[PDB]
Amino acid sequence: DIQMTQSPSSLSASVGDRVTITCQASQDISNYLNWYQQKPGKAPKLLIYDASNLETGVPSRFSGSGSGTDFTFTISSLQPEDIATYHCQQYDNLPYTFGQGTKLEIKR
Amino acid sequence: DIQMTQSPSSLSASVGDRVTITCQASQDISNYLNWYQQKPGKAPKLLIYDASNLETGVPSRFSGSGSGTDFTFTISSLQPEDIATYHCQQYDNLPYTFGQGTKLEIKR
Repeated sequence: DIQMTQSPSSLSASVGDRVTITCQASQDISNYLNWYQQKPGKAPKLLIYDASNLETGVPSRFSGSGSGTDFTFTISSLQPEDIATYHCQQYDNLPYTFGQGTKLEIKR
Repeated sequence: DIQMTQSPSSLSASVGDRVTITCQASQDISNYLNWYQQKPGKAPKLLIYDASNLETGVPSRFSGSGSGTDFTFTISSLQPEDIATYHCQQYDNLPYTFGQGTKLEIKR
């Protein structure tokens, strides 16, 4: 299993701010990274399935970049509905694990 | 971490055959289970996000049952394109892991 570290593990941003989440992989997973949003009453659903590649239905306000070990997830247009916990997960080697989870808040 | 044990570790079924994959969680995760299809060169694609709940874009040929520890994933109409590795993931407790990974193969 490969460890994923999210820093910051929590972040508060105002509506319209660009969220910054970095995740580091313990082992080189290349660009094979998924990003998940987990909110209460929903399942953790991925926004991105390949570093930067958005899943169908997922708004373009979510974006990620990185290849190898450093990964950065950004929400360009943060909305109230984006209040959920974000997770980075690797898909290079099983078991796939999540990098804790970043608890996102909207500050005013 | 909750461990997701899958048996068979590889399963071969004919075209149109109803595949049955059993996954066992180490701890009762209730019906909170996702199913992914991972094939070489592609990212793990989700079929089911809540044990029996199929995701949008996913055909009704996939389905799952179970709650707690025992989970059964079934493909009612197996297609040649479904040749990949299937694995269950839990979302009741972190870290989220993935099941071993069962090979779906088509036998004749």
